[PDB]
Amino acid sequence: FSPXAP
Amino acid sequence: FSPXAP
Amino acid sequence: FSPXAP
Amino acid sequence: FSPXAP
Amino acid sequence: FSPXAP
Amino acid sequence: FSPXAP
Amino acid sequence: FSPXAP
Amino acid sequence: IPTVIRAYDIYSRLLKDRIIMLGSQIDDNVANSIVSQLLFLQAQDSEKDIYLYINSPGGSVTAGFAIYDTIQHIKPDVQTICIGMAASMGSFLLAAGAKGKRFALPNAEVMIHQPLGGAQGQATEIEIAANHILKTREKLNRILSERTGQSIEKIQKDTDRDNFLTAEEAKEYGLIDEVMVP
Amino acid sequence: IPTVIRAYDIYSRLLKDRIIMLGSQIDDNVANSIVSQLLFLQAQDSEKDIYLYINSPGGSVTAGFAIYDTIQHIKPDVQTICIGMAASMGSFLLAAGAKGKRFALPNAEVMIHQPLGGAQGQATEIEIAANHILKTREKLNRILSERTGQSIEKIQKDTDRDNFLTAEEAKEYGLIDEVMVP
Amino acid sequence: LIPTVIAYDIYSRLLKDRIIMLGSQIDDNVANSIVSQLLFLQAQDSEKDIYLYINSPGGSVTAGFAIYDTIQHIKPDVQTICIGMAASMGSFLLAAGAKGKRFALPNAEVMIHQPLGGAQGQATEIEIAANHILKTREKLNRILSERTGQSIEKIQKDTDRDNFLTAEEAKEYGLIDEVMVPET
Amino acid sequence: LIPTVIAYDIYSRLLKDRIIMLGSQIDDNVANSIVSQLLFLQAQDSEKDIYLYINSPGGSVTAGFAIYDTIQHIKPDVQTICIGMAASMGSFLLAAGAKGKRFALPNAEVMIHQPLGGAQGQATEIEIAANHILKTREKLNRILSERTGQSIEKIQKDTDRDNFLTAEEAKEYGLIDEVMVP
Amino acid sequence: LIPTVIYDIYSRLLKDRIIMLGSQIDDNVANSIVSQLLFLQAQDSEKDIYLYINSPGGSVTAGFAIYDTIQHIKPDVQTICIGMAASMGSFLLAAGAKGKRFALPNAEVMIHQPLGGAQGQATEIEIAANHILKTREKLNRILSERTGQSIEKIQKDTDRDNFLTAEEAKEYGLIDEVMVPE
Amino acid sequence: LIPTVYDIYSRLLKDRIIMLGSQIDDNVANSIVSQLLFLQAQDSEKDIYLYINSPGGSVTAGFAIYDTIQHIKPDVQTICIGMAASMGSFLLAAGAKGKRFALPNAEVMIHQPLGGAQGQATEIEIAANHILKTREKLNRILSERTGQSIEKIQKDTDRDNFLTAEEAKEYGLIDEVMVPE
Amino acid sequence: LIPTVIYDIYSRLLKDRIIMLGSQIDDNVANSIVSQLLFLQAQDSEKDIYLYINSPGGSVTAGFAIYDTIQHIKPDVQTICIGMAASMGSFLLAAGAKGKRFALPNAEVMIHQPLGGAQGQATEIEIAANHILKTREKLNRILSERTGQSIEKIQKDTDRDNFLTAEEAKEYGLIDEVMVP
Amino acid sequence: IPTVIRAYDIYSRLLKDRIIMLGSQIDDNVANSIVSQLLFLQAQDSEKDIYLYINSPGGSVTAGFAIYDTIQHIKPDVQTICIGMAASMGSFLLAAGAKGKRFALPNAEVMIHQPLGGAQGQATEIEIAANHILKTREKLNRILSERTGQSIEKIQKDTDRDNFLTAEEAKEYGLIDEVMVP
Amino acid sequence: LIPTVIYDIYSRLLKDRIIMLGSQIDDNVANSIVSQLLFLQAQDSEKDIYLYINSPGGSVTAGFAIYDTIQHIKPDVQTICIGMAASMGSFLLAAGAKGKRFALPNAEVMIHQPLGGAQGQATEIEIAANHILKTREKLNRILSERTGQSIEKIQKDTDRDNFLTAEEAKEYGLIDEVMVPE
Amino acid sequence: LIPTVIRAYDIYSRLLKDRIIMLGSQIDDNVANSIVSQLLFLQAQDSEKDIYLYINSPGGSVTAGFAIYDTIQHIKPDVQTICIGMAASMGSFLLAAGAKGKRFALPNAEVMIHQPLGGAQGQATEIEIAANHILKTREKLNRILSERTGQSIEKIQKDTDRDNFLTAEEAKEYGLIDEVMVP
Amino acid sequence: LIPTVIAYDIYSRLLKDRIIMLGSQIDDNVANSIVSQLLFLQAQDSEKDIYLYINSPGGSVTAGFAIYDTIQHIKPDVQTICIGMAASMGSFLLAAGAKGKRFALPNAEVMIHQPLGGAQGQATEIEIAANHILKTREKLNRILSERTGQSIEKIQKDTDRDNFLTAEEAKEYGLIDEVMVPE
Repeated sequence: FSPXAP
Repeated sequence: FSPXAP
Repeated sequence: FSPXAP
Repeated sequence: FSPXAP
Repeated sequence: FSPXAP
Repeated sequence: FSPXAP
Repeated sequence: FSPXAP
Repeated sequence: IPTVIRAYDIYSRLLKDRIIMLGSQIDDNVANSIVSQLLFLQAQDSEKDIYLYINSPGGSVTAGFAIYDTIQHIKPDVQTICIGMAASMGSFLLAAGAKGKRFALPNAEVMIHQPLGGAQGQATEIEIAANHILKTREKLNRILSERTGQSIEKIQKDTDRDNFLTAEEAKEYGLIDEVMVP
Repeated sequence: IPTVIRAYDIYSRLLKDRIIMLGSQIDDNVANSIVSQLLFLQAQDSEKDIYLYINSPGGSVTAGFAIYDTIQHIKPDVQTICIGMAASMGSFLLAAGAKGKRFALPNAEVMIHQPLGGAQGQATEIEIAANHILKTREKLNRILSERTGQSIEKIQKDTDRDNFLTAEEAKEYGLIDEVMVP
Repeated sequence: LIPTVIAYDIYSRLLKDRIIMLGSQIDDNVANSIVSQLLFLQAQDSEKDIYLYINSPGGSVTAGFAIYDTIQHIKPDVQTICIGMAASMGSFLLAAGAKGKRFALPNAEVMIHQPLGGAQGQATEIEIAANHILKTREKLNRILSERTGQSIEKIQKDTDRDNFLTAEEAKEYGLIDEVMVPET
Repeated sequence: LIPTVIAYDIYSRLLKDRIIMLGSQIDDNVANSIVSQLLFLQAQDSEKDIYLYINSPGGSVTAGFAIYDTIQHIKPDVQTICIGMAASMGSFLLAAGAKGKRFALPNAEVMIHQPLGGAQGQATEIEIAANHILKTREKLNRILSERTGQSIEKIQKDTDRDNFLTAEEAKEYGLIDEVMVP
Repeated sequence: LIPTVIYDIYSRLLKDRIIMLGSQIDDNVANSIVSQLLFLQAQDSEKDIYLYINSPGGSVTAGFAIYDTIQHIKPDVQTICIGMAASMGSFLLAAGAKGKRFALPNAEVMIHQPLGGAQGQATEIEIAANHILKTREKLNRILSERTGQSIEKIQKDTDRDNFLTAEEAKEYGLIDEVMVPE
Repeated sequence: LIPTVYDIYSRLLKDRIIMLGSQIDDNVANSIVSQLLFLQAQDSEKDIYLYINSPGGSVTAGFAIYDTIQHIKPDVQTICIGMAASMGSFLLAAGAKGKRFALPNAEVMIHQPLGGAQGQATEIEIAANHILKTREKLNRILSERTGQSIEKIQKDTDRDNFLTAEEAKEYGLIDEVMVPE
Repeated sequence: LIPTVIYDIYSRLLKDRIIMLGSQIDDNVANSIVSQLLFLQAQDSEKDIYLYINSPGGSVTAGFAIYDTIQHIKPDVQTICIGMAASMGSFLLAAGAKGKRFALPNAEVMIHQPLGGAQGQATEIEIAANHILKTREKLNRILSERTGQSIEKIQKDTDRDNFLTAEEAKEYGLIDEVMVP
Repeated sequence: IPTVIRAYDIYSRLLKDRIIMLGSQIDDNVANSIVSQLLFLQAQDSEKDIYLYINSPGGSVTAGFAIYDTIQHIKPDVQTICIGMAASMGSFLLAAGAKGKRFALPNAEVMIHQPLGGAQGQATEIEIAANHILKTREKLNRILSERTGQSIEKIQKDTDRDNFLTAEEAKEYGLIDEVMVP
Repeated sequence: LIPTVIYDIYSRLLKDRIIMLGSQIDDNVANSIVSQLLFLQAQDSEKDIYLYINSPGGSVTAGFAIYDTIQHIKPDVQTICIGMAASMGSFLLAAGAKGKRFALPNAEVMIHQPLGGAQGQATEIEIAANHILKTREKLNRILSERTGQSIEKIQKDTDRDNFLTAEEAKEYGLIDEVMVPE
Repeated sequence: LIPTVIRAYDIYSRLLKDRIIMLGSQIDDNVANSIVSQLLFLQAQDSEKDIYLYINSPGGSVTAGFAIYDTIQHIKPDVQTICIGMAASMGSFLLAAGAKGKRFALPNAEVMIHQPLGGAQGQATEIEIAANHILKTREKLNRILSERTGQSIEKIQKDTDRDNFLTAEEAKEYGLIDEVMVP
Repeated sequence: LIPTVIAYDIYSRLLKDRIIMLGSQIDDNVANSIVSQLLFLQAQDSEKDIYLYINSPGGSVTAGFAIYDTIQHIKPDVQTICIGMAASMGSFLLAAGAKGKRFALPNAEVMIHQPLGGAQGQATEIEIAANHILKTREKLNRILSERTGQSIEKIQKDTDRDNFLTAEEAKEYGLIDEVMVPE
């Protein structure tokens, strides 16, 4: 899940 | 159940 | 239960 | 249980 | 069981 | 399943 | 299974 | 089961007035009891009517035939009254009552269908079992034809699957003579 | 079950005063007993009221109709008194009492809903079972319309899901005539 | 519940008129009861007929032979009447009634077949069990030959598999004497 | 074995002196028996007190209300005596005795709590079940408020979880009138 | 089979004011014992009753129904331990009239803390724990009164299963005498 | 064990052979669908061969396979070995016209769909209507694939109906009985 | 059925002061036997009672309820072993009035140490072990008194299942006589 | 599961071409796998379409929402293709595909209905569970309204009971964009 | 564990055109054997295949999948019975290329009629019976062709379990040679 | 089957290569052992780069949960938490345990908080010990949740008395997460 | 599934850095694995520390002693770290780590109690089983006395029932040397 998680 | 049975 | 039943 | 119940 | 019970 | 998926 | 399948 | 007051259970009290209650599945125990009751009542009085009340999903065909044959054998007329439901062998017994004296209550259900069974083992054993249940069905259909006035061919078609009848439809079919109205 | 002293179990002692207790699920056994009790009481006295006390979650519809049809058939008025709960076929029997003589105690619960059932097998078998339970529902709804004064359309809507009524609401609905106050 | 008549349960009331009901599977308990009833009835009256009503799928062969041997031993004639079904050891007992006094109702079923059993363990144990059930079958077949008038060879062939008979066929076979027809 | 006195079983002998023993879980069968006993005793004598001894962990709310409504309906006063334990619907029935005539023995336990139940199926079905049990709780709380003198708000808070009371605490709460001292 | 005398043997003993507690203590057993005690007091409020105890114990609340009934009634209740009195069984042994608590020489008496259970949310476990700890305080207090031992000593001596001979039970104050044979 | 050469089934898949040798459920359908899609992606023109020995199973799982067969560009030949019953016989009939085969001793069985319904009358009604619609859909497609009328399919599937390979050919479920050289 | 005489057969025997212990010894059986003994003493404090024993044993505490009642009441209780008296059954056989303990010739008597069990913490197991060892000491002591054998010999002879003939039981001091026909 | 030859199981080989197969009940394990596959595919290529093939009777709503939220979160369009059946949460995911890229094969079945669940315990606990599943239903209905263009009121009515749609009907309803014809 | 050679042992044998049928015949086993036969034909359409049989039999239709594949492919399939070939196992043994059917000296061959089962309506039992009787006719006809025995003799000899030695199987025509050791 | 991607990785192992840990099940000792091992491995590989813990879990063992919790707080890297689907009970506790500013939920994710569950059977004294233990466990959970959310201990106690279901947005308002991850 | 890193399963990857994970009930299988791991690590390097992570409700005493005796036998120091819970034989092994190198994370639970078992049969058999478990308890208490510095009498009293300790209490008791606090 990026950005920002990765 | 009479009449007629008894 | 009377009256009235019995 | 009496008295009083009977 | 008497005496003493009955 | 292409066209169109792939 | 051929002929004919393959 | 309540007692009434001589001290009788309620079913025994009804049996004193020549009423037999068939209120369960039909098995050998139930058939043995009903047969014994019919024989007792005939011995007490060979002329007075007997009343068989039926609320039954059916059961054993041979047990059912023990009752059926006893009904036809004894001298007294046996009236049949369907309350609730008469299904399968239950509906067969309903139809077995004295002609003119087969009744159903207005919301009673009657169901007719083909016999059920099973078979396991060698091909030859399955063949024997199949032939047996097909003969059993022919026997039931023949008697039901005689008792209803419907053809064997029509009974065969109408029992291929579960066939639910209202009391009025059962009367039209010839399974009963009258709907017992309040 | 206690005995009272003639030596009667408590239920048999109540039956002597024309009281029938329906305090369980409705199945064939229970229906057979209740039917037998109703017939016995009519034979004893064709004019005096019978009192049917109902605390029941319901049960078999056909067993229920055995009781229903017997109530309507016999000459005596059958008063119905709901204590605790009358649900499903139990509430149907409550509504079946003599008009003006259907009661509930103040904290008694009445529940109405559509019939329940089940079917497994071939499409055609499922079709037969579906048609049967839909006809059963139509029959229940029609009678409930006659007994309550509500339209068939309203009964259909109000029984689509479990519908719990207070005694007072059951009276407003037409399922009973009076809430029996102390 | 078994109903009461007036105080007799219905079966006890029938026993008073010398009627015995065999309305179940045949096991040791049932045989013990039937044997006791037969002995009681003989003691009451050694000359009057007894009536044995049979609706039974059969059961234990040894229990069946307790009944069979008691029937043949006592002085009174034992009439047999098949209602519903007499299968296996049930049909054997039907055939065991006094000659001329074996009946079936018209829609009654009679079934004859070879005895059933089971054996597990060492080869020698299986051999013993096999020899035992084969001897049991020979004994049943021999007696059935005597009671029906059919040859042993024919009984053997006709009982190899389940063989279902109508009342009328049972009469033709010699298992019963008469089909009990309704007057009506 | 339940002992015999001379021929009465011990409970039947107590029933002769207008004592009813509620010594089990409350279900439909138990309620039917208790209701029948109450009706029998009123019919025997409409003026003399009845004594209901309670040792019960509770049970069905509707079965409990069958008993409750019968107590309030009949003419005789029903004294309640808690021996051992009165929990849940058991404590509700203890509180339902005639005012001034509700007792507990000194080491008896009384427990009050909210009703328990279950719901399974579609969202709408769960909603119906939730609404029903919440209405049932409101009804119980209202009556318990009337019988104890406590506010509905306090009853709600005090029954949120299992709440165990001594006999003395039950008296202070208003569930009973007196601790029966030796 | 329980033998008959010309009464079943227990009923014959009850005629001479002997009650047999020969099983686990549950609600059914307590209801019977309580009923027997009340019956015997009603027959004769002055003559001693004899309670024979061979019991591994059971329900504490059921036990307290019996205990409170013993203390309530006018007659002295003698207790005699035969075989074993454990847990709530030993509590009831100690509850007999002072001077009239006995054990046979090879009888076993066992004392220990109450057993129970708790499942669910932390708050629920807390309520259950507080309840069983209060129950233990109540038992210990009464046992202190009945034996002459301190509450602190009872607490220590019941921490685990503690088996006593008849002679040790006498030294402890649970019984008054070991019943020696002539 | 399944022998290795590739496991034997994977080795056959390399030559565009798919083996349906079990009850039809969602897992089996997912595998067969994936195999069909893979084979089309490898070569959109070459025939695929679906060998069928199956007592049938889930109708919806069966339709996942059926619709995938009709969707992809390659012809899918069907060969019944042993038995094709119920949804298995439906899939046999779904092969490319002219390229549906059964071995001489293979059994084909046709019958109506099976199911269940429990609950309120209204719920039973919904379930009944659903399975009756499902049967209409099966019968319609089987009519198109065999040349038999809908009325005849309805009558012939009322109960279990066992066909020889030769009878299956006469019925229009297959095109040829595959005889040995 | 238990047959009737005109009493059920056991009740008819109880009328002649015969008690039948024909099962496992549990609390129910002990309560019945104790009640019978008390009833018979109340009827007649001087006439002998006869306790027939065919029992594989059972609960030690239930057994001691019977034992202590026998020793407490005024009448002599004769014991007769038919079939088998094992474990607590053989203890009760030995508990009959001295000179009036019998076994039929083919009756079996078996003596052994008490059986039990324990689960939980070490300290709980210790308590259970101490309890059953004390129970065994109590049984052995009384059996020493009733037979004339030393405690040391009883301990050794009950370490495992020890089966005795009627004649051996007499030699051991468990009974006084073999009842010959 | 067959292997293709680098050695891939057939599903892994399809995943290489950005195809995810949802061919089972939706539970936490399945959702975790699908979510992981979606995240992997986005990381591999943030611009190319993903294809989610759906043959599923549904399952856990929360597991379903893990997949739903991941679909909406990632940059690539997710095409949805119903083969066989998409029921309950399966049909919700079908409708969740990129607008214009939701497909069903012609004989595929789509079924929509209200969420199912269960609740046991105290009144208050049942209330909490009921409120939760009613909120869950509102959330599902709102999103389904947004994804189909149907009103919330119509979605509510059309999901009250099991509602089976053909592919063509699903397109008319707005659950898919096209029936994929051969 | 199945040992490995440097292949699992069965795969190593398959490399030399040996197939092992060492279990009950079901759909899984048939699918594997059929696949092996097809693979071996594709590798080399002229070289013999060797089918080793140690099997109690199983599914008739699974057996026919194997049978028809053997007859269809170009290579000769030799059959070798080790241990036991019973029922459908003995049918497959007889199905090997003429002149190339073997049994080891202590191998057992058993022939008998097919086994099955049927439950339900008379009509359903009839269909099942007809099906298994047709299946038996088909097996008997082919076995007649493969052995040279008449259909009438096969029918009689398979009525019950019929155990043959290897030598008897050769005399019967089920195999061509007993494979004796050098 | 769990699919493979191509080095040949199962999908979870492929995610672990990018510092993503999936907590997609009930929390027991086995799951905790795996997650703890993954956290330690990732710290050893790189003590500075963020880790991402994806949570879809109904909860489970409190002690297993604390093995994970204490490992998160011990290691140097920030652990981001992302709730997908559901975080209930100890699952919601771990969600709240992520690095401040880096706790997320997807918009339709469910978060549920409640008091710990357990059981005890036996002697009064044993029940007392078990009760004291679970009440201390609850105090410990509530205190930490107070620190992580900014809510008072008294409010946490009241709000966890029964099952309390929160939307992602409500979880943010409560202080259990920092942001709803919007598309 | 246990993830893979690149080819090692995660536990095997930790074992490469001399970390052993005891994350389950202690039975013969687990003991055999742990013993084998300890022996392998000593053979690789007889001087470098080993790290034993413990999250365990305990289990078999004899299996536990297989691990204990192996720890004391080998040349390397074995550090012990309690995460989550160390109960019963688990807490015994925690205390068995090299002096100065026994740790617990701050929210870890440690529980001590007396051994559990069972006995069925003849009085003499029950006596033998009772004597055996009492001897086993004496042996455990003696060693725990040596490892903690507490008297045997105090250990006996404190293990009579289930006794739950916080990490800080475990340190005060002498079961561990330090609470491992986070930076």
